[PDB]
Amino acid sequence: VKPNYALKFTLAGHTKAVSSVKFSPNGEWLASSSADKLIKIWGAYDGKFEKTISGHKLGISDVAWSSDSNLLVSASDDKTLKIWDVSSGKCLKTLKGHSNYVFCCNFNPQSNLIVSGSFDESVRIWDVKTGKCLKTLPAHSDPVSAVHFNRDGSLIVSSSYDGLCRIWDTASGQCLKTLIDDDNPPVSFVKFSPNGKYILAATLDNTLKLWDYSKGKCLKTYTGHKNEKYCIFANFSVTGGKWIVSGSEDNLVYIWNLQTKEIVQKLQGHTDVVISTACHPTENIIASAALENDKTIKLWKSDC
Amino acid sequence: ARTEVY
Repeated sequence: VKPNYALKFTLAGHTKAVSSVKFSPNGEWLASSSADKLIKIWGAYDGKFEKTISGHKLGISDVAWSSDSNLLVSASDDKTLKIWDVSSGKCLKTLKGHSNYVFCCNFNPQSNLIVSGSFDESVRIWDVKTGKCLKTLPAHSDPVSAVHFNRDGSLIVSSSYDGLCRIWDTASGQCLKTLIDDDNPPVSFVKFSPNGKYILAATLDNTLKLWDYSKGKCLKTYTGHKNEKYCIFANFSVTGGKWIVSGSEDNLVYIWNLQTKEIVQKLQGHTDVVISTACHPTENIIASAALENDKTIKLWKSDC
Repeated sequence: ARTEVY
């Protein structure tokens, strides 16, 4: 099998580089964050502008949806996170605690917690209801590039430019495991597989790796793309064929066969680094977003 | 920050 993603929409709304695009769990919306201090909500199927959400004092590096698709959390250079009522665009909570740029964020599957990573080299765990920081994990020795809950919510995976990938116990905050590469390249992105068994880790040596963190063995390796400078999102595509999907610094979207590790498709259209890619929860739809020279969001549809 | 090179 081979995917046939084709360009359906190009969304131009941000005046600065886009940083992150995420689909709502209910499949209705796409949220985009940008260096222009703004969040925008679009229709996932038609690209129709729904709303602009503002309030952050500086640029935004990441956004994430709650499981009920009602809340958004955003991570900003203004050292804070913000919890937003999507339907009103009102800031429900301002998460204060980090001492530098907040770079990455995610809700847990229950959506009672938020995990954040920061340029202050720490990973924080916040209570959604009260907005209070529950835990501060002294996670890394460099800016935290990604943070992600497993499907059970009990584990938090984190990555950093320091070369480490860590598995943390959510309940205790203890570093349950530490993945180590002897060559130690900066880890620019990490994410649990949709089964919690593996983690997909990007390193700034033009490499993606599917790791079994338990045994500490690299199961898969995906190459061909360019990634040496930016923290580019990667994804497990599961609605059709089992793909690995990632942006690239050569302006392309790369799609690999997960098992064979072969590049099965390259999506062309962006004219700057494709910093972000996301996969629709139910449909074979990919969203992509690019940096300053581009500033657009693109939606791609495939049959398989 | 994500849109800039560290």
